Amino acid sequence: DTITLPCRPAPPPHCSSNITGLILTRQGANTVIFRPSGGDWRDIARCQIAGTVVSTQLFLNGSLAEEEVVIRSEDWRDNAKSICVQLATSVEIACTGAGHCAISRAKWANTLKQIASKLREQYGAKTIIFKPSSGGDPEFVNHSFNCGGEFFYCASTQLFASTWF
Amino acid sequence: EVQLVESGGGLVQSGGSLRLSCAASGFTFSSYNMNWVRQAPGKGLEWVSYISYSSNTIYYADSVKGRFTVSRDNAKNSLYLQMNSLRDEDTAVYYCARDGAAALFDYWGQGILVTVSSASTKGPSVFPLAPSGGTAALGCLVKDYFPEPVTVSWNSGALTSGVHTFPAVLQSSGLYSLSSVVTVPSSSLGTQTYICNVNHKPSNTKVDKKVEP
Amino acid sequence: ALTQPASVSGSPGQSITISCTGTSSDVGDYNYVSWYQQHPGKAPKLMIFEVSNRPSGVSNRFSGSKSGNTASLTISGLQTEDEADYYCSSYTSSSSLVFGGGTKLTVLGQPKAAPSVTLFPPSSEELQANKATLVCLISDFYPGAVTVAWKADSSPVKAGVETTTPSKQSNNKYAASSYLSLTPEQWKSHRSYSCQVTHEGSTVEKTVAPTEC
Ligand SMILES: *[C@@H]1O[C@H](CO)[C@@H](O)[C@H](O)[C@H]1NC(C)=O
Ligand SMILES: *[C@@H]1O[C@H](CO)[C@@H](O)[C@H](O)[C@H]1NC(C)=O
Repeated sequence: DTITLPCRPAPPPHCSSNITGLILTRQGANTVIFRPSGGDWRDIARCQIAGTVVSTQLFLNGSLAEEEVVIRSEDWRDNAKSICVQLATSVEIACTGAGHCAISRAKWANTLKQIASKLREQYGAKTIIFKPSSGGDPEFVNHSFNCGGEFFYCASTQLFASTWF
Repeated sequence: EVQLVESGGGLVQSGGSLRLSCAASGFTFSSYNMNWVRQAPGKGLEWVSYISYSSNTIYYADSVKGRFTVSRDNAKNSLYLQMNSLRDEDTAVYYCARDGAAALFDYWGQGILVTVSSASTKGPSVFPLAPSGGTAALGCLVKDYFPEPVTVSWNSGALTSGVHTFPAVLQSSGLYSLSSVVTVPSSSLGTQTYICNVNHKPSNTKVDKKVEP
Repeated sequence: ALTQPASVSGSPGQSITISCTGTSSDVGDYNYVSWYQQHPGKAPKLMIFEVSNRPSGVSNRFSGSKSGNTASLTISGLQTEDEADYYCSSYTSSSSLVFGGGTKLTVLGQPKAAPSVTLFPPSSEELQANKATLVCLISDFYPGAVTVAWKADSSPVKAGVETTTPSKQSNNKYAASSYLSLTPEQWKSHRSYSCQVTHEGSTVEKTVAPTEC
């Protein structure tokens, strides 16, 4: 059982990647809502967990954490400062070239769970919600990524939409 | 186990430069943001500065702004605060705190003392405080000495009961002043001579002041 | 920005609450509210964070609450170890970490005692040296928390005042000192000077007149 992300145009099979990290923004009950960050390229460049590929929202082929997920922020109390999320196990996404890329559902849910755990240990014992992007430009509203000099765009909704206690 | 151990501190002169150091252990120093706090002797906590893990987000207090500068080195797991053009108003115990996000501050370092004074060394100037339930109170004011400590006895130690030596206040000039009172029989004033012995080792000084009604 | 009561007292076994008040800035903007305990000469220790949460290891006797503009730290079954200073901290409207004024918790294991006050005028020696110092000495007060004011005839005296923090005596009571530094001219000008010490709401007031030698 898997999650099928649309991607326009069709990413070749050879661009199949490993997801290693994320960037998130914190929105303005014990419910804190996070979105895939729609900030400029500066935040991504300065997360330094981005790694190798030129991607938005997700980081591919990048460096993994040592043991557990580690999250970083330049000010947890300033909503305007992004949170860089670094995983320990990568999430393989295999593109078929039919215009969509596949992710394991169980795998992504466990990833989200661990991220939420680390987020709780930062903001407190609240409810971690993940919602889709906030809009802005088509650049950062979608999971963008560069492969072999081509900049593909994928939809992130199915990844960024769950609730955890 | 999380451990923050601070180094530096001591005497500085009005306008000098001091760099406080804080070594961290027991956690990924490179992941957490950090803070400097300070507390004036007999006053409360005042947040001094904030430094991000990336050292790209630095924040200062209105007072120390322009004069203090925070930094960190992740290679050594170290935080640093550079204090320049130090005022006497910046004399305090400085603490190294770890940012706890919603917890604000969670772990503190032991703290280190920084005393900004311009005084050098001067001997105590001793004055008598003469008296005027059938008891008298007669004292000695020790004024304008640096550095600490001074010690105060009465009649070379004979008079122990009734003595009260107050601690000192550091005036707004880097010089210390304290008092020592003793409560005696009102009848003894015309008989028992009272001398206060003020010893100040820094200046290799000892003064025996005679106090008369 | 955050105001706390200077001092709170209670007996062993009782409960006590410490307040931390503000307005649209700190306690009225976000749930970032922490309570730190500080023992003499030690570092602050996080007792409560996020209004109510308690770090593991801390006794369940500490609790916290918030009521809009008033955070509150409750302690049940007081013991000696509780006797210390307490600070509230919060995050201001404009991203500024702000601490409370600090509040001394005393575990009442002795009866409360009014301060004893002794007020000495400038000595002829000091006057001849072209200086004047009024020495106010307070002692044998418990809890160890006072406030000193100075008056000339009736008008309050702004500058020239240097006061110590209470220091514990050998008898478990506290003492402290105030010094008013004047010129001989202004000393002789006014008709009276008053040192007023406020403790537990009450006030003692001693007077010296330049007329008397
Ligand atoms: C992801 O990482 C694993 C482990 O190194 C590797 O075997 C796999 O081929 C990688 N997949 C991609 C698409 O990079
Ligand atoms: C991620 O690594 C895999 C395996 O080396 C590679 O096939 C893929 O192209 C990488 N992703 C890029 C370059 O976007």
